[PDB]
Amino acid sequence: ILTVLEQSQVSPPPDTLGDKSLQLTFFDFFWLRSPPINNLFFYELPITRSQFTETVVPNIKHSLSITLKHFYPFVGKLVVYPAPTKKPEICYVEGDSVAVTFAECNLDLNELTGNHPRNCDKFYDLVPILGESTRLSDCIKIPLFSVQVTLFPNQGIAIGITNHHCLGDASTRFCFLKAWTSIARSGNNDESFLANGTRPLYDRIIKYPMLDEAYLKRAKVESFNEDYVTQSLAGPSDKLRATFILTRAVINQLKDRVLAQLPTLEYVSSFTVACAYIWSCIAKSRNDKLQLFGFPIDRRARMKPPIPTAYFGNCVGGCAAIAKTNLLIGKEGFITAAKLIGENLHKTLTDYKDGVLKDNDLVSEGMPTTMTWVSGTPKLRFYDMDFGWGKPKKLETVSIDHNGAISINSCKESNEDLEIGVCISATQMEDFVHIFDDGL
Repeated sequence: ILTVLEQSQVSPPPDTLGDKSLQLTFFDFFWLRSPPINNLFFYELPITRSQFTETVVPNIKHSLSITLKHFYPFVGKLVVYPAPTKKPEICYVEGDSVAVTFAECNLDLNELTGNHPRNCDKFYDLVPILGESTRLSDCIKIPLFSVQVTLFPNQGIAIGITNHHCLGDASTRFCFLKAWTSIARSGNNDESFLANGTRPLYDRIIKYPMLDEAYLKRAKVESFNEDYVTQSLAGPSDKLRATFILTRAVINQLKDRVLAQLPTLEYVSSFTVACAYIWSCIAKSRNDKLQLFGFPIDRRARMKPPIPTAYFGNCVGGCAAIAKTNLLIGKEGFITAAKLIGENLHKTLTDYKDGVLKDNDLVSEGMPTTMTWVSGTPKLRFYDMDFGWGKPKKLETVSIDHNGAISINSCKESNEDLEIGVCISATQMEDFVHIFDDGL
């Protein structure tokens, strides 16, 4: 359904990069045991098999190769040592390559790029496995980045990108993809990138070794080698994937509702209101007991002192809210959700300002019967990633299927609209669609 056309390995150009390391911080160590991240970029273009083979295949290989010489960790590996004392790091060694799979899919592309419920498992063989680990005497090596480029004959192309979270955050991914696409768009040339582009900063400017040591202990690095197993998504499943739109106009209406009912709520944004609304739908859909809802925060600009945008690696925080489900249901529920999110976010941002870096409580206070964590930052415009065929028709974060997660991104006919991706069982999707639509 699924035909593998080529299994390739792509390296930086000959004689450009030597052996290189990148040292990691607690921001990176926090992700040691995370599952891989899987992202899809769908493009519409009337491409034949012969054309795909003739120009697309060599173009992908060539442009990625060039990009890799500026982004060495993308072709490196995560190396974790059993010694409690030798810290994990990213190592690139000459000879290291990125696995790039070229494939062909016989599904109708129009059945995948829509926003209505589609089987979550139809997407798994569009995203590459992270890749097998290398086990040596002194250490384990884990691939950080893999790619699949899938032809939909006469219809278009899906680019599947799988990465390890230790490689970097959304911002790092964004920086890489800007460079790669620029290099691609401009005919496999890094001239325009070197002149006008944003280059990664590898300077190790986050220096908190006591935090480093504490985060590693938490992520149990001593048993990592023995514990670590691959975590690829595989069907079959009854779950359905859908995309929900919150337009600028609807967001502003919801926001006015919040500001009018809660005139002294200290934090209200498009994003908190969107979260509030979807949180409320999830509460009505589950009809459970107690819920947690949270999302990541890019901390670069809130660090003391601030961290340049171009900083390579993770610099992410998070904010969470917990409420009884009964309090989150209905028109009033959305208001309560917005209140709680806004208060917790205000507190979290206040903490960062004061320089606070850190942050089984639930066994005591109460176990949530639903936990939801947002994958995504609407601020980063992945919808503009153009390899030369134009902007993507559809983005999907496929790794939300693994756990309590939804995706939130900007749209991209409009950067002020929001797209929310959900993968849930078929029984719940029916009601969820009505809940989301009717509440608007």
